[PDB]
Amino acid sequence: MKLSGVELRRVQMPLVAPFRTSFGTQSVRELLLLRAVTPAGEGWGECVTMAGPLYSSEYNDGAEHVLRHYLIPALLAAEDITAAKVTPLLAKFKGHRMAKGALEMAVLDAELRAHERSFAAELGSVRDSVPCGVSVGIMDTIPQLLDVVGGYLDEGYVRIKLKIEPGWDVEPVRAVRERFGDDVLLQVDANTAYTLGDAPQLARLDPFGLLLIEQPLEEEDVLGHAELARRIQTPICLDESIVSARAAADAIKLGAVQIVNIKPGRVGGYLEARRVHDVCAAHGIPVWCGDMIETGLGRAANVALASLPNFTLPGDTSASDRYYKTDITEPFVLSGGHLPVPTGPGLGVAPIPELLDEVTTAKVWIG
Amino acid sequence: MKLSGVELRRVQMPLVAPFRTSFGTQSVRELLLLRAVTPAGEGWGECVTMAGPLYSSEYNDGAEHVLRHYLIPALLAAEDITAAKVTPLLAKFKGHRMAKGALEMAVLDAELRAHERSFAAELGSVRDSVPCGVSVGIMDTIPQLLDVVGGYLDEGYVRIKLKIEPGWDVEPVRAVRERFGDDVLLQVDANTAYTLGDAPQLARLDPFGLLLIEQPLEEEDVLGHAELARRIQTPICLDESIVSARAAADAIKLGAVQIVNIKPGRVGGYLEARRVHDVCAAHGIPVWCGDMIETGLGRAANVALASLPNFTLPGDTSASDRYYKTDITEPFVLSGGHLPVPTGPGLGVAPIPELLDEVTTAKVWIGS
Amino acid sequence: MKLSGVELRRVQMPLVAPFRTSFGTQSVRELLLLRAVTPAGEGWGECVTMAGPLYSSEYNDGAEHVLRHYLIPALLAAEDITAAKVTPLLAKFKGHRMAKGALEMAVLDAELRAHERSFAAELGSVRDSVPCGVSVGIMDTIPQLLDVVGGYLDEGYVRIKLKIEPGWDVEPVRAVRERFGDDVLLQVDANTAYTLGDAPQLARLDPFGLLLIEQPLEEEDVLGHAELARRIQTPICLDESIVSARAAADAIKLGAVQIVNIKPGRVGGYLEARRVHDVCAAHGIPVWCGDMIETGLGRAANVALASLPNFTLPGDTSASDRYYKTDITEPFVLSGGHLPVPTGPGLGVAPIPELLDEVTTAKVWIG
Amino acid sequence: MKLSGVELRRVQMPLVAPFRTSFGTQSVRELLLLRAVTPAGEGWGECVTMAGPLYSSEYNDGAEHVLRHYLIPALLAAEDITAAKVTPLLAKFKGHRMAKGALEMAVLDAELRAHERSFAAELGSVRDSVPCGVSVGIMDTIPQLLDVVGGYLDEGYVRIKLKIEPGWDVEPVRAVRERFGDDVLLQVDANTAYTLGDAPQLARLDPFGLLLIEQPLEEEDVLGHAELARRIQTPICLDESIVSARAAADAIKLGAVQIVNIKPGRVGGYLEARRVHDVCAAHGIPVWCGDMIETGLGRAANVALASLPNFTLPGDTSASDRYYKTDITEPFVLSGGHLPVPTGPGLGVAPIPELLDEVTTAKVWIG
Ligand SMILES: CC(=O)N[C@@H](Cc1ccccc1)C(=O)O
Ligand SMILES: CC(=O)N[C@@H](Cc1ccccc1)C(=O)O
Ligand SMILES: CC(=O)N[C@@H](Cc1ccccc1)C(=O)O
Ligand SMILES: CC(=O)N[C@@H](Cc1ccccc1)C(=O)O
Ligand SMILES: [Mg+2]
Ligand SMILES: [Mg+2]
Ligand SMILES: [Mg+2]
Ligand SMILES: [Mg+2]
Repeated sequence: MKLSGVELRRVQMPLVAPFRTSFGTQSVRELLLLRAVTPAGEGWGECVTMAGPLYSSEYNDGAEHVLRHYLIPALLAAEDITAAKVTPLLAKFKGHRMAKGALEMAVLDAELRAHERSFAAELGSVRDSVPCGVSVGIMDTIPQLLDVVGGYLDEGYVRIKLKIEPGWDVEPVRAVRERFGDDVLLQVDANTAYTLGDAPQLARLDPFGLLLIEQPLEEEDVLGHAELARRIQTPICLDESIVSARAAADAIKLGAVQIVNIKPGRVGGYLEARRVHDVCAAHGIPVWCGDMIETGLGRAANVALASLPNFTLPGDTSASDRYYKTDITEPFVLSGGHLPVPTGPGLGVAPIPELLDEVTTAKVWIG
Repeated sequence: MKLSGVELRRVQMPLVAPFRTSFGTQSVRELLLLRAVTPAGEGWGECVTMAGPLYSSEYNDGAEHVLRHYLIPALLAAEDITAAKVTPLLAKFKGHRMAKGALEMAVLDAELRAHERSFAAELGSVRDSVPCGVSVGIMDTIPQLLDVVGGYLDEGYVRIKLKIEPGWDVEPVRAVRERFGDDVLLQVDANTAYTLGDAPQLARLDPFGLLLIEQPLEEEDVLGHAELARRIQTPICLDESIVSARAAADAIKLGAVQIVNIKPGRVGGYLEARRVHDVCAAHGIPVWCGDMIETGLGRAANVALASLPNFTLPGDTSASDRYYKTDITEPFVLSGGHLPVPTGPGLGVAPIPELLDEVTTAKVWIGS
Repeated sequence: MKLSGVELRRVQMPLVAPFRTSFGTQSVRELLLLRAVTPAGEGWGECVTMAGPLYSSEYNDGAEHVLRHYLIPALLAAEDITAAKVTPLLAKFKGHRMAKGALEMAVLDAELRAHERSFAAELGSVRDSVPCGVSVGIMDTIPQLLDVVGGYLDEGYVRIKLKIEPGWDVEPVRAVRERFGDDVLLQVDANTAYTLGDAPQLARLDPFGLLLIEQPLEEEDVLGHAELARRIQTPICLDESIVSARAAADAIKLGAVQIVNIKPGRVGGYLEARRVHDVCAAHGIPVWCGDMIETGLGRAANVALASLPNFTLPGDTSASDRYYKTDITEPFVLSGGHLPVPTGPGLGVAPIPELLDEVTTAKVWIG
Repeated sequence: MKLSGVELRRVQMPLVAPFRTSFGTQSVRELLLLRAVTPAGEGWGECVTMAGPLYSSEYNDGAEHVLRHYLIPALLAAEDITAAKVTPLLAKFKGHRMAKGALEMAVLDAELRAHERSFAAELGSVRDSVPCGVSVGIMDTIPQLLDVVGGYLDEGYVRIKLKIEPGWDVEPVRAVRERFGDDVLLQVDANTAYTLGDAPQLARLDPFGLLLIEQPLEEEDVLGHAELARRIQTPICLDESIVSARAAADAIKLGAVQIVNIKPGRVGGYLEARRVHDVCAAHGIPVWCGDMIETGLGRAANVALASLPNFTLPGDTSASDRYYKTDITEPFVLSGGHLPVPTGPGLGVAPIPELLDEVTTAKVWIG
């Protein structure tokens, strides 16, 4: 394809309830969307950056700037483009994985629409729907946490993940176990909030049968996680540290991880995400699909990815209404604890123009 | 896509010159081809078995049988099929990777034709052509070997691989180095002909600067290779042992391998092959494309596979005329030491009906 | 000490000769300078970013944005600032190490000036001058390389470093050895241009007695370097991979590095740089001081840093005129192959206001 | 700074209550103090030796002799002097770390006073007060132990350390746990009193949830401690073995230690101590500040050191009145379980001349 241009938009979508993590509290989701335009048709991408660099070094204004001044111009200057060629065309730019992933996603959506092929088919889907868990934030009190968890369990979510941080770990876990029992699939996520010195506190999670503890230590501390896995019984899962398939392989060989959370944007796109999946499967490491509170666009791509064979644990791809009263696409609706994999060409969904215009704060054409 | 049926044919194609390996001499290539038929269109697969179980346990009649009685029926019984779903549909059947790979190849060719998409685009090609080496058989004498190698070097092949076995290793290598010099890319391939007890003989290859030695020990002896790598300077490459992406990861972690030969049929198909490629790349292990003397059909798929980013050494996908006077497809022709990656839908090539009929020995229809 | 504000300036300084590396060619140095203002006085910092993200993910506009919107406001909101506290005050922001380092540098310069204390004394200097090498770019031809190298050797530089890349490695090295002999201190630097599959080409450097090969593989590939070190005789040095003292310790323990290049901006500042020095010294790993074509400001801080006890190989801190016809501070002048360690308070140099104004392209006050 | 001379004094300070360890009972603290005199002003150091070589090979008369005949003359012969240059000026003398450390401390106090800079600022303090534990000696009976511990807990000490030895380990620990409960921070210290053959006895401490067991085996037996860590659940802490940052790195790599007690005199001074802190932090090893029953002078320097970022467990820097009815400086007073980090120049404290004269037993001038 020849890329004619890309429209970049900033969108703001209010959340149904505030979402608190060890790095802070979010009440509105601000994001960047991309519309890649080729002579044949268009494709949509979604950046998973947030407003500030609190989860990783990338953030919305930074992703916008790098897309406008470096990444989109490199793609416009090439003759033929394909999604696979996006990686070597952008390889001279270090990092900026989320931005590159978004751009790749838009290119891939346009390419696959031209071949009348779904994301699911391109990625190697083996099932038509996927079981979905839910990620539950840090709360002000224990009774408020139990109400929220009970609510998600009644809606049919198959697994519960709790955000944890120092001063909110063992108690919320103990309380969820006391109230809802030992058969609920339960896990925790620290988003880098601990150090190796906290190993005795994290070992106090041992009796509760957690599936995993996700990213207890900082992003760059892979050996620290391997040392941590020698001191605790709960399996380690990595999120932030898994920036590439090579990073996954390294972490696996060092003993730092037993389960991997795959987030396509974090690894530089859906094509790298499939490679992470395949590296993990080859080492016997189960994977599950992460969530960055995406719109229906990212959600649809994630649901497709999550239908791959080594996604053997429930992902964080919850229904649209877990986060948004009104999505910009046709919404994802939970049915028997599952979401259906989209069947149309490309992502299988597209923004509803009037809904997208209501939440658009800015736009620019790069061409 | 519903599979309506598959035609299986047996083909016999005379080779331009006999091809001798440590497991014997071949003057005719006998193979199984598969034509998958769907309501929308057809796709071709090619099985890389030989007549008897000399390279691996699988062989032509065996592959034919398992395809007819187990693998094709399991696909005919499914409602919608995709090339990815072939693996879980056939997982209850142990082994038979080359047979499964052929079937997957045919399904993939048909699927991708329906989307007007090339094998290269599906697999993640980043280049439009690939540099090609050649594999050179065991000869009766040294002067005959040097003639053949000189000939391939004049045709523009960028790398030479020599078949070796006890009684034909160090001397042919020394002679090729003496006659053509130290700048030729050179490697050797034993096809499992040594044991760990031969480590001193294989260490005598050390001074010749070989890129690699391919599969010195038996298929199942991964630890033996890692022990061998501690006793010799030439990098170990595995072929027969690499049956899967998991096998590649295991061998890598054990220190048994530094470069991997990928053959899609040997690993159960092009989709597993891409996974092998990706596993290897994630560990810093270069890969190159192996060759099983395929027709233009397999050759086309191989050339597309060889255009992926971690194929950083020249493969064995030589021109059609290295093996066959006349191929059953449009032939691959060497140009500046390279072959072009096919651009059409699916494989980008298809059999020429009159040429295919001339070499068909037997045919059978399975399904409706 | 409270921070009153920070002035940020963009500067453009023409190079005396273009400088080519595996990631491209530079003829003008564009940089960000910081003037921190406190009630105790002013201090100067220098960011080592370039215009685009080619050496690392950080670049001038991105560093500027993050300093203005996140980092400088976090320091302005603090009740007490001391250079040591800058790190925990900015720890909530992920990455942006060069930006953080620049800000820390300016804070430190102001703080040390108030105490009439030099950078050298603060960092733990044990000597009054340091031996200096020179970094030599990729050239169009071999005879041009040998002319440049001969010229640096006549000026009295004690060590030669050659930029290398595929197609310019073994030949330039062989030629320098053939022309100038085996007693010249010689090393190479790839800036991440090779892969592990290139181990045979890099092993062809073995006979030439190189001090080291610097950063042959990509930034995130630590295990790859440890494998590389088992296949080649030339000691491995890391630059880009060494992002922190913790990264250094990890790389050392994994066998990935024998010598460490310390660049203070790359690790998030002079205080982390001293920690990298001390971690390396504790493991018996020599260090040397890297260079990012800094003005006299950065150069002065680097020369002080390079006077620490475990800096036992010559650094890349060349004389000012190796890069700039006219520096913005008093220039560093080579004498007997050495540069003198500055003796005044803080950095021991400051910009000459008229020279700085001539090269300033933009200025903003953040208060 | 040229050193004009040093006054060395011997001091004897009665303890409020005798303090029994596995190596014997102390009722009076005998120590060496140093007053370094430069043309600008003076600085105080404190040697942590005891009267005889029971804790380590160094003792008061030996430290005094080496200071007088080797160490102080080497510094007086040097034209240019800084605290950082003390190490290479004394490096030709093997060992005598506590003596070297005391001399470095005095030099540093004078240097920093001339720059109007606190120990805290020089070392890299990130907080203004530190939480303080207490070390409790071996008693004749269990009820006497429980009385003493209950008394320290009522005063607000945040952690209890028990001295242990064969015949006084499991029982005192069990009793403290039965009386005061599982939430008290509790650890033990053997001062080298066990052998690897006592692993079964030390494993009987496993059920009591101790933070650590400090130096169970002899000083030089690093591999023995790593073996011991495989046989017991209580984390191993080293004191006597950690004689340098390099020693710490070695012990960490061998698996011999999980937490490190830092004592500045033991490692050859406050500047080495900061290196130990930084080496440990880079390996994920928490540190805590040890106590050698110093006067207010050492105590002030320790409190500053204990305010560094990786001091994440409570130290043994108890209030002055834990040991001494009357200190020679302004006393450290516990407030809410914390001591305040001094804010003046240098140590931030100096001896009260009349109090110092009351406890001085001998004085000499070296000049
Ligand atoms: C669903 C969820 O927990 N997402 C992120 C955290 C996150 C929080 C806020 C905004 C985006 C992502 C995680 O898995 O770490
Ligand atoms: C081209 C070549 O040497 N191919 C096989 C040998 C072979 C020939 C024919 C049939 C099967 C295998 C190998 O690499 O082992
Ligand atoms: C002096 C030198 O070689 N500097 C950098 C490269 C560099 C060039 C230009 C600007 C910044 C960095 C290095 O050591 O990687
Ligand atoms: C406070 C304490 O227990 N100090 C020493 C013991 C000691 C007692 C008397 C004099 C010096 C050291 C230790 O931690 O080993
Ligand atoms: Mg997470
Ligand atoms: Mg082979
Ligand atoms: Mg460099
Ligand atoms: Mg002790």
